[PDB]
Amino acid sequence: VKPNYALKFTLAGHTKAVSSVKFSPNGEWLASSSADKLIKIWGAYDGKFEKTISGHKLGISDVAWSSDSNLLVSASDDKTLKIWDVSSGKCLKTLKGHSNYVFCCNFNPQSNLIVSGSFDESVRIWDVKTGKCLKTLPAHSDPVSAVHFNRDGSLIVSSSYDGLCRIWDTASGQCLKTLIDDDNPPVSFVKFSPNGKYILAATLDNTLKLWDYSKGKCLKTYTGHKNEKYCIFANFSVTGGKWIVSGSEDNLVYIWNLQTKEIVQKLQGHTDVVISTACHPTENIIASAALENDKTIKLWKSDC
Amino acid sequence: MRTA
Repeated sequence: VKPNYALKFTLAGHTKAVSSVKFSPNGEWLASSSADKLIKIWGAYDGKFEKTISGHKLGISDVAWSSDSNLLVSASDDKTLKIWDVSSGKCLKTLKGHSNYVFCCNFNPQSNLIVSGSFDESVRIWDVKTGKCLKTLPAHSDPVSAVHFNRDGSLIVSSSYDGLCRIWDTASGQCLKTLIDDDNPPVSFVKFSPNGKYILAATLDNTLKLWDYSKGKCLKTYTGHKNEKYCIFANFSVTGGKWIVSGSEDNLVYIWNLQTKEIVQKLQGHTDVVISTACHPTENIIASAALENDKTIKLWKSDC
Repeated sequence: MRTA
């Protein structure tokens, strides 16, 4: 069994490299962030451009949706995060306290909290309603490349160039687990599986690994793509077949069988590093986005 | 920037 993702739309409008794309939880929208200091909102099913959201003083590396699809949070090199009302495009809050670029962000499922990771090597937990910093975790000794909540929001996973993956108790901020692996290659991305039992971690040696973090065992490895220099997003695709989806520095989208680890599809068409991919919450739809030579977002559709 |  293999998927047959085919290109349906190419979305243009960012004036610099795209950094991150994310589908809204209700499936209606795709949000994109860019080095051009902008967030853009597109219709998830027809690719129609909906609006531009601005206000950051420097580029944006990541963006994330609240559970009710009404809010966005963005992480910027201007050292702040911003919470945005999607319908009005207004900046509801500016979250200050990081001392270097903010690289990654995520709402918890409740969406009363935001987690952020920064080049200042820290992980911060913020109150959505007030915008105050609730906790600062000295999470790492190198820039933090990814942060993600589990499906109940009780845990946070973070990754860093220091080579570590760390699991944190959200309520207390205490580190529950540290994953070390061999010769400590930089960890460029990490996220929980939808069931919350496994973590997918990308390392800058052209490798993805699926880990059981409680036991500390790597259960799967996925290779064949190129990832040595960029923090590329990866995903579990669960709407049809159970795939692993990632971008690559060879300008392709890679799709593996989660269980067998075999490459089941390579999506051709981007003209620069595919820095970001995202999987639609209900349909077999992939969004991909690429760097300076390309600056576009592509939407792809599969029968399984 | 992630883009760099």
